[PDB]
Amino acid sequence: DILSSIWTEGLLMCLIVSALLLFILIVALSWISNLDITYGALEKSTNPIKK
Amino acid sequence: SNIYAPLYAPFFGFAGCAAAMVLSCLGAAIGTAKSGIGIAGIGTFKPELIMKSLIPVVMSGILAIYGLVVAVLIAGNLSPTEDYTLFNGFMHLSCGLCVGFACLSSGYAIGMVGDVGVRKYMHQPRLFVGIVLILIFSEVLGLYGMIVALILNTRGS
Amino acid sequence: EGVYFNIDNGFIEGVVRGYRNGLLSNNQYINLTQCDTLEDLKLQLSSTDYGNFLSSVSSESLTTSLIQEYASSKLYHEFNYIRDQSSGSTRKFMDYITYGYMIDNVALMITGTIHDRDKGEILQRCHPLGWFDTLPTLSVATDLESLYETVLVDTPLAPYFKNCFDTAEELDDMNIEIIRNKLYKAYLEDFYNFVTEEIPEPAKECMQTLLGFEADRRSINIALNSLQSSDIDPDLKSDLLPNIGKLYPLATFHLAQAQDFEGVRAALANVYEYRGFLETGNLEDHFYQLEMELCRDAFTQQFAISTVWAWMKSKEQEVRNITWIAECIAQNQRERINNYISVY
Amino acid sequence: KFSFSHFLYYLVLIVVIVYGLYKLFTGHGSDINFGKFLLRTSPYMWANLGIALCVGLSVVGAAWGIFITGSSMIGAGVRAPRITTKNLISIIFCEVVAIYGLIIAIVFSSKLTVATAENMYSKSNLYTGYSLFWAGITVGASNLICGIAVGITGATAAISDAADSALFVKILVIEIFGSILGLLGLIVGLLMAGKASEFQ
Amino acid sequence: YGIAQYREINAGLPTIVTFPFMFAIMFGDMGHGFLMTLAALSLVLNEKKINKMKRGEIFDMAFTGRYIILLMGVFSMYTGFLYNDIFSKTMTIFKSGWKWPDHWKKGESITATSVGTYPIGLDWAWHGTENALLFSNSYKMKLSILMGFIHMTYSYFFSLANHLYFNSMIDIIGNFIPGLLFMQGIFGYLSVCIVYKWAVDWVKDGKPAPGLLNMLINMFLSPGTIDDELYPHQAKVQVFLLLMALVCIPWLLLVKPLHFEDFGDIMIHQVIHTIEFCLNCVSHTASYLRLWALSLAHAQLSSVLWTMTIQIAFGFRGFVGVFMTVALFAMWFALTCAVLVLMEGTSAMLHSLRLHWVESMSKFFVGEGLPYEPFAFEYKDME
Amino acid sequence: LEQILWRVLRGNLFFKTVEIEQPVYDVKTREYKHKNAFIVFSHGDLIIKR
Amino acid sequence: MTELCPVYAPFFGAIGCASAIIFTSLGAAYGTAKSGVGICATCVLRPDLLFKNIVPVIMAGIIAIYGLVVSVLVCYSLGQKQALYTGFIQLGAGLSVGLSGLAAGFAIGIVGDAGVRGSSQQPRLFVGMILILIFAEVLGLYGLIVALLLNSRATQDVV
Amino acid sequence: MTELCPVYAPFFGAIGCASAIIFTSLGAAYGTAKSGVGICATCVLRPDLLFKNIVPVIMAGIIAIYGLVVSVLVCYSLGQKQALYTGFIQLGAGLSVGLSGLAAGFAIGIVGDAGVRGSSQQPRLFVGMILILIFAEVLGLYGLIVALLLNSRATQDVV
Amino acid sequence: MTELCPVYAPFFGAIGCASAIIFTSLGAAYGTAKSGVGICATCVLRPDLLFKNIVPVIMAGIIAIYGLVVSVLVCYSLGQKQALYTGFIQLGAGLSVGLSGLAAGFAIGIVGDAGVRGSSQQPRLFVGMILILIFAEVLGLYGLIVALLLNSRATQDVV
Amino acid sequence: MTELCPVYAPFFGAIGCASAIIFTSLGAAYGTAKSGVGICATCVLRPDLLFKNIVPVIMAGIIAIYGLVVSVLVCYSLGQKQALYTGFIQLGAGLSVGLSGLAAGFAIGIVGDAGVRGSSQQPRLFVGMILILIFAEVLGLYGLIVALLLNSRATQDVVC
Amino acid sequence: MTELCPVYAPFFGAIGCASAIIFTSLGAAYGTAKSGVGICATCVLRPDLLFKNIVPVIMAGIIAIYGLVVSVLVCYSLGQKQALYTGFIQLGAGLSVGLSGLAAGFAIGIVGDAGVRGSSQQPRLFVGMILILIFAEVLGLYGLIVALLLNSRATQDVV
Repeated sequence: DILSSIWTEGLLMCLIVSALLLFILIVALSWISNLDITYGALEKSTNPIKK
Repeated sequence: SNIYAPLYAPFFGFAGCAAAMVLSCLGAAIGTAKSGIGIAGIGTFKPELIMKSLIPVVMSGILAIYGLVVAVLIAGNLSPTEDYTLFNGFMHLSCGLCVGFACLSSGYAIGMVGDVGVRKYMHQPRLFVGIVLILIFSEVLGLYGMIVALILNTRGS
Repeated sequence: EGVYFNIDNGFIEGVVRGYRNGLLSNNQYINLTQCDTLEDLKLQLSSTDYGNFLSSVSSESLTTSLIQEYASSKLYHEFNYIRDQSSGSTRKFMDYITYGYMIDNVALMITGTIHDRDKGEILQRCHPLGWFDTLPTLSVATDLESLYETVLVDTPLAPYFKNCFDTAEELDDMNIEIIRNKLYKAYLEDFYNFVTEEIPEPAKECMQTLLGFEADRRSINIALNSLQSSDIDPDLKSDLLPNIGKLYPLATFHLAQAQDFEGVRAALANVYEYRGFLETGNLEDHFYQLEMELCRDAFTQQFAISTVWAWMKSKEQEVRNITWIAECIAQNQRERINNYISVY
Repeated sequence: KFSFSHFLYYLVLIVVIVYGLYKLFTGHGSDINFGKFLLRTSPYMWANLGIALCVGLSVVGAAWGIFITGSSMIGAGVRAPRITTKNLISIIFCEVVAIYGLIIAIVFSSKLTVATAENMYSKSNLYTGYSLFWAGITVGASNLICGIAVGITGATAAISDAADSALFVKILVIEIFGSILGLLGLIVGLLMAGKASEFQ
Repeated sequence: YGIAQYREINAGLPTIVTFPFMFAIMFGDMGHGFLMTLAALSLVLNEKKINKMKRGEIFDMAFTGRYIILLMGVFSMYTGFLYNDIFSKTMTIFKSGWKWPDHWKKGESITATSVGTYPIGLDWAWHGTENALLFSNSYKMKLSILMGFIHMTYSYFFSLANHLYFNSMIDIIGNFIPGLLFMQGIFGYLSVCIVYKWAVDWVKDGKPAPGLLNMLINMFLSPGTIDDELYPHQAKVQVFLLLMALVCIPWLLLVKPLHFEDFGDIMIHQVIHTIEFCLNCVSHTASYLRLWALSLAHAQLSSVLWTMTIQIAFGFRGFVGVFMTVALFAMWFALTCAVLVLMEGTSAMLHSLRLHWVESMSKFFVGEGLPYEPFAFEYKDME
Repeated sequence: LEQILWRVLRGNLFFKTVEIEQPVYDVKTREYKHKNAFIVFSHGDLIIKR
Repeated sequence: MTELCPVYAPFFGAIGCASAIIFTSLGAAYGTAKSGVGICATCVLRPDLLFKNIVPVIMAGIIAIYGLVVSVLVCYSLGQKQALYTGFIQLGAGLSVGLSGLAAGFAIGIVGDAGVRGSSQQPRLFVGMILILIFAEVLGLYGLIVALLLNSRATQDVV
Repeated sequence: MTELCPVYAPFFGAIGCASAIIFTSLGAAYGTAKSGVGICATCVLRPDLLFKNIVPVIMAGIIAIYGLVVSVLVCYSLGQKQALYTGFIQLGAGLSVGLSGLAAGFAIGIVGDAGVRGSSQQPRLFVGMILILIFAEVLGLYGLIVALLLNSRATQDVV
Repeated sequence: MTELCPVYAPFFGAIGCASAIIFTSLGAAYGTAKSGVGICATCVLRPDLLFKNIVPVIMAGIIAIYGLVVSVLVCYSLGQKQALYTGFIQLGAGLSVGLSGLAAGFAIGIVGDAGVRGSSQQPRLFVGMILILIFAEVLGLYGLIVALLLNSRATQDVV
Repeated sequence: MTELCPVYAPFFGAIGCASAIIFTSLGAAYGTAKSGVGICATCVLRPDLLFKNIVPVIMAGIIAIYGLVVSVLVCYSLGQKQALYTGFIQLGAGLSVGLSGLAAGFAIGIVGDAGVRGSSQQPRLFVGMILILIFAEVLGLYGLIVALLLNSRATQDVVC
Repeated sequence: MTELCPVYAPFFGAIGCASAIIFTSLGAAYGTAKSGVGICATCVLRPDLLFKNIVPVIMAGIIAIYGLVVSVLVCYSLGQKQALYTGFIQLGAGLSVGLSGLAAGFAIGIVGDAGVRGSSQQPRLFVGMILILIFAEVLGLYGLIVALLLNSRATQDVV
């Protein structure tokens, strides 16, 4: 009437909710690794022909 | 409890309705949305043709209507007060996954071809009867998912 | 699909569509057509989104030079505004658009060597968008291997100089014309490679078509130019023609053995997709017309980043119409006023 | 490898096949059972995250969608300031999708009560345990893809409103018909869980 | 949102009272409204010299809306007296309340009965227990549904104010009444259900209290099988109501383009409108749970801020503590006046703006028009 | 300016720089623009001309 | 239950008819997708070529009913008391015609795209166009005849 | 241990209060990230725009306050001898407010970023972007109020 | 069932038979894919080279029916009470001709377009082209000739 | 062991004390990394600013010592005979301040880089620039104040 | 039956006869794939040198038949009640010559096309080009020497 005690214990359902919580974690860390800083605004050149 | 009727049958039964619904709505979404990309693209050029341009999206939304009536039919056949077999429990997942991918594929095809169909429709008037013809062969792929599923639902009850 | 586009390029593609529908309509030029003088050309042009840019220009001193200059100027500040906000894929893409031009800058600069013309005004006559910060190239003693160290190592033109150094002492007008077409060839190989490996999906094929055309436009134009005044080898001709256009991977070799205009109509015969040189006084009219109807299709993709590359070439096409209008008015050339070309 | 991600999928796949096959040859098809797993586990944990995930990523759909159409709204707002208040209705069809996920959660919370030590694994509360789970991923993911769709169509509506403002009333038709499948995902949620009882 | 057209019902006279009062539900504290009114009262009395003075960038919207803040604080002060919330603390004013049992033990199940009902708003008895949060939000969501539906019908009842004035009795009376009995048919019954079950005593007269919203969905799903027994003649009127709403859905789209005949414009124009309007009622009536949720979030967020900041320093300490009270109050009042007032204020004022826009203007505004915009000669210099 | 001048002299250069405090406007940029004084050394006749 | 007939046996039957459609439907849709973009592109110039070019779309449709006619047939073979042997070979028949349909679906689509734009310049290409495309379509016939051969072996001599 | 109260019941509570902050704190960071880089980008030309364009990073900061106050409440509900019923509702509260917060955090980031660079060109729209961006808060607050409604069920019937 | 012929034995036979068709079809389809688009590209210049250039998709057809002949042959061998020894070695025959047929499918496809475009310029090429295709196709027949030996070992020995 | 306090309980406690410092140190590394390239790029043309605009780099260290002061404090709660309830809270305490800690590391990382370049062109930005990153730096202080509440509860309530 | 010869022993053998071919055939197909692009590219200019340039392609057939000669030889070792010891080495023989052909097939593929492109410009190259790919081919023969030697280890001293 019981599952196997080593890996198949009722703690398995305690393991899956940490896996789901890590799933939406590591997909979210992809976004914070993704972004760029758009350097073009930050420094401005001489550009003798325009001004 | 009977041997043929275990207690975890509501899992697979409710797996079916879930898979039948949202995968249908996924096909219905991108079927509509990718066409609207093409619709609003040439709206800037030609204001007039839009009254003929809503035919890809109304044929896209009917897949969700297929996905709904297959989901509303199989639900309501499930209650705690009666015990239903695992044999009937698996087939709702079968019925669920059948419609769900079928009109997803229908959604994909009329999504992309409905995009490009009204895209260069501004140039010629007469290709309309051609592009609406191939949408009918493209839409019935989701109709083929239902017509077996209704047969698959009436088994085992 | 088109879901992950608006993480970065959302605002930029949003604002460029704003710059799109401010271009001149087909009846717009007809309103400009009837203008008798330049203040008539000034005030009636202010009805569009351009206007108030001709404020503080002058009190009755206007040339086609001044009109072209500011109308170009309001583009380039604004292009540097939309290049200002970009992420890693978009920035180096839009930098490749900039890299596309600045090969014209070095070509024009070395052209000033044999004329011994003034250093101060050659960059004034040159194009401000294509720009690299280190410009000694005219003032130095111009020998290609001595010029090599300045242009290659610092500027991003480093990969584009391969097998390019022949008669490095001379720097003939024809030889500097050789090296730029070699540079264009080496550029378009790279730029096609970029949109192949790294660009989003709906912006691949519209870019590949539109850029491949520009390779083809480059190809047949230099084919005619080599035909008329030059005598070289077919292997020399085959180096100038980029294969990445791919509307004809086969007819480039068939162009190489064409030494006469009957040869080049025969060389472009078997393609049959597009017809230039078909009994037309203005050959470039066919190019610019075909270009705009490509760029017409380019704006019909909504989530493409390829809209801006169409847009730049679109807006520079109308400014030369404006230049054409202002030239015909002041110099009284009435019959060819209606040779302006715009789809929008 | 050439990619660390797709190799991991290939590596996690092959060990499942091998482990599952190893139990098969040694005679133990019983040591791996998906059926016993469903009965041993708590009926709360299915129903509970069903409440949590449904209202959870219905928000994500609304958030991701307004992320799309918000950027396109303010993009063409540089030329025409008239758009943002006139096309403000666009983000409402994106935002009301999250309300649908909310009213799922207030009607599911009434199902959520305590049970005795016995009758945990009776068929009645087991049904309603799995009900709130599958209704949860049903309506939530339905509200997710609705936000995808209505967002990018709402994006198109912004730049198409810059020219030909008479066209704008013709381009909202796909948007209202796009929001239908959001509501259709809603009504099937109450339909499937409505037959379910409370936790006794 | 847009300029009203010529000789049309203006939306200003609703918005004078509505926009602050709809805001007033959204937090509604006596404490926060007092601080809100005080800042606004300093603006109304300083007006004669400060309009001559140069304004900042954020000061522009504030000073031109000096009255829509000041009228707003009065209402929020009223709603605070209804909820009995002064910086997340109750009143203890009237002493009617509930009656507690006389003897118990510490940490025991302790219920209570009423000797009477509290005359104005809630009473103090629902302060402490976390189960009183359950009574609070169950109440406040029904507050949202009740007044907002009346507010929708109040906006929609002013549709006939302009149509009768346009002599449009030929057509739009066939437009109005199908729209009315669709909305007021379904959600009017759902509203009047809530009012009816509050009067009916389900304890003294032993009957099960039926489902709050469970009676809604089985009306559609089942053809008049209730099983909850709210009313004896409930069953007969339910199917009558369900049909007559459903019969108006063809009766709305058919009668207006019918002429004694369509261009193809108007038939499409109605069939987009009536399908929109069908989903509009179920969406925009349910869209008023903004009003409940923001009110629920606010008061509890102030509660824990009272708990975390004050009650640490509020515990007795002799020498450091009288300095700790000075310190943590400066950590208390700085957050709750700068962050919690302004951020939730600027949040909730844009919802009640939205709530007044996308729900009411759909009923008021049938179009747009031209502003009056006359030209004048004024001091205009900008370099 | 330095890295181009190192390549044109092939390593044997002598370079030093002296900074500028309170720098000066001009017509073209109309703006406070920092400067440095530079000194290079060479023996070649046309080299210095280069 | 019986050792020959366990209670989890029709799971392999229910997935067998399920997988028969989903790879066929994704097969047929991808085929008419890439063929569909080809037809509309080549007809924007030289119009009125329609009914000659729909044969890649029509043959994309024919593989779809190949997927349906087998799946509805194995649904008539499903049963609660059925053997665990019968559940396998209908899944074997399910995966056969399904993946071969998706295989041919790739084949129809890419030949359809590059094909029909070629017919605009060369009107003589069309005689080869059906001849190139049926050798993609007979692959879809092959998955059917092996699956219907298996479904005949379903009930035969089964305890 | 016991059938009503096993010993792995506090796991879902400790991870529930953990997830409640860190998912919103990621969103509040990314909300601060793209809006902050936009402010630093656009006001280098225009000084006076600094104080009124700061409102996305102010509104992004509220999302951490939302994730904090729910994480504080479940912390007072923890105990060693704890029901499995009250265990999951703490995790059910935790991820609900959590991933709603980052999703709201993602929205405030981009719409703040596109807002402040748009506000330099058109001075009319900074009223209009605040109108959009307040919707990007409160859907994260929807994840809060569902967590409050689940937290109400905690201490009542613990058994 | 029994230890020598358990009930999971036809699982390896059913998907073993399924593996025969679906890999050789996907091989044939991929072979027809890149070679067929080579046909449509090269025939717009001149029609007459079509019938000389149809030989790869014929060879793609032959490697498909190689997978058919074995799967038709294995279908008569299946049963409920067969050995597990004969269950596995037919899966060996299923994979062998399947993936080898897939291998030539990679071969004939990428050889075909490079062949057919070069055959436009050089009429001397095609005689050498089919001599390339034989060593691609005899590679595919190697899978059948090994799989045909396994099925003779199936029915030979049993309990 | 007992049912309440097993032998595998300090495994969740030990890696929680590790997770407290590691993810904050990664945040402090990333925060110092992109602000470091932010400093060293823009101040070589304008040297005098380096004492002034270094405040992204030092506030990157501030979230690091947040991760330390929890980790040294949860170290005093470890023991062999401890409850699994104590082991779970230390897991929650580490991941709270840890993963929020790197979020502050990512946040003030790019803001420090983007801030210091814009402050070089316009000196009016720096007075406003630090005001942005404070709202990102208090995110790490929130991660501390949650873990501080869990650690106060860990030893007190345990019956065993 | 016994622990020395269980019933799941022929699974390791049946996968050996397959993997002997399918890794070898996929490897050898890649050689004729990339060399086929090489031959078709150069012979449109220089037709005459085609006949001396199939020596990459025919040698890929030689490594292909290496997979057959082991697989038909290891096929004769199978049986109903074989030992599990002799089951293991049949894949061990198979996997060795399997992947080594995939190794050597990559070798003569990549050196093949770049070799024959050089033989177009340099007529004296190919006498030197073929002798190094022999040293790529002897890599493929090494997997055959070890697999034949393990197959001798199979049926002797089994019990």
